[PDB]
Amino acid sequence: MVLHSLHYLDVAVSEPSPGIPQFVAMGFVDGIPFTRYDSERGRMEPLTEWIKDSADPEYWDSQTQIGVGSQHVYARSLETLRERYNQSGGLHTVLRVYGCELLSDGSVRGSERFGYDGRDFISFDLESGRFMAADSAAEITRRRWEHEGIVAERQTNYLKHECPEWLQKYVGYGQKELERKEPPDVHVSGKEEHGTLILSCHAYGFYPKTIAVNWMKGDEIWDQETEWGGVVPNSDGTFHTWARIEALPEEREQYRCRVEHPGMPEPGIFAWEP
Amino acid sequence: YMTLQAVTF
Amino acid sequence: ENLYFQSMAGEAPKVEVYARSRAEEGKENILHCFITGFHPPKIDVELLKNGEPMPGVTYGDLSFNDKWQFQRLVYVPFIPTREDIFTCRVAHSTMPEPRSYRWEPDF
Ligand SMILES: [Cl-]
Ligand SMILES: [Mg+2]
Repeated sequence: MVLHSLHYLDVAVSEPSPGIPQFVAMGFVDGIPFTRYDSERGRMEPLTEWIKDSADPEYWDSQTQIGVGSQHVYARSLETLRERYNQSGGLHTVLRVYGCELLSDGSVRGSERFGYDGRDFISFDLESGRFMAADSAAEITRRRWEHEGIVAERQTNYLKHECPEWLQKYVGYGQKELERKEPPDVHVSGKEEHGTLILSCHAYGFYPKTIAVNWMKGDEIWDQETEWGGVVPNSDGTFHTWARIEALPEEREQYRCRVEHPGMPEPGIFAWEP
Repeated sequence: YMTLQAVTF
Repeated sequence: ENLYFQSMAGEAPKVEVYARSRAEEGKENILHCFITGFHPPKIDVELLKNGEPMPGVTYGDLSFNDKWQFQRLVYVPFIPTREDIFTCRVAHSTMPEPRSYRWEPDF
């Protein structure tokens, strides 16, 4: 089971537009954003108090250099693929997710995945240990990267050794924030329109992201008729979600919502209270 | 620790 | 080969509209618009109270999912009322017209 995760999302665009710099690299610990580089500011900077108070100057400085290097590599990568796919100019995007997970058995998973204009380009995983090309333009990259095993050795040492060592440092630094449990505030709402009552069970303000939200109809579970929203983010670092159902107005009182969360003394039960 | 620079395609 | 590749079909955004907390009249709250599923990453977003732009709009960081689809959280302080219509209006390349998503009040 995954216990902790360190990952970075890189977004590089060929054409800056409002609210999209040329390059942004963001770091997450257990999903929580904690560090950021962008081509406007030109510096790695802390997004949490805990990494600010635990980091030193050389931490920010050393990562600035890689962010600057990555920015320039992506500019070159964007021109390479445009020329390779003989594409139109204008807006193109290279995305990269990479990082590691620490499992309950003490073991490490890691990977690096790149995307181009919304599809798989090339990917790497510690399980298989070789670059996978999604199409024939990526095959050219795969061949160059596999030469003398050089890039696969750097990726492996980073994802298998450096990444989990730094994850363990950050888990310490962030222990308080990471460990906390705020339970949901649950409410059921009811729009009784078109002859057809719609019933929504909303869980507000919960951390972490794991939650069970299930509609009941008498003694039955009602998934067949249930629709769930995503588990989506609040501005304050907590989560929101909802399970919905359609009911006849007459039978509205047969239905109740069950919600379990780690911050819960016990599983809770909720109904429409007009 | 963001020290895995992108490699050019 | 002599091949000329076309960018590929855009994906139109999906929009979830939700408050931080259950609406209570006169109690300050946060209206969220979570925009997902879209390619390419350019969107225009407005948060409207009776068709008028709500003051203090904040937009979060651009991220993306396993399918490389972009997502963004846009949010603003508000006081929910029964009389007023709160909408998230979203424009994208793939969309011939901008589209409004109404906050269904959770009073
Ligand atoms: Cl990952
Ligand atoms: Mg895609």
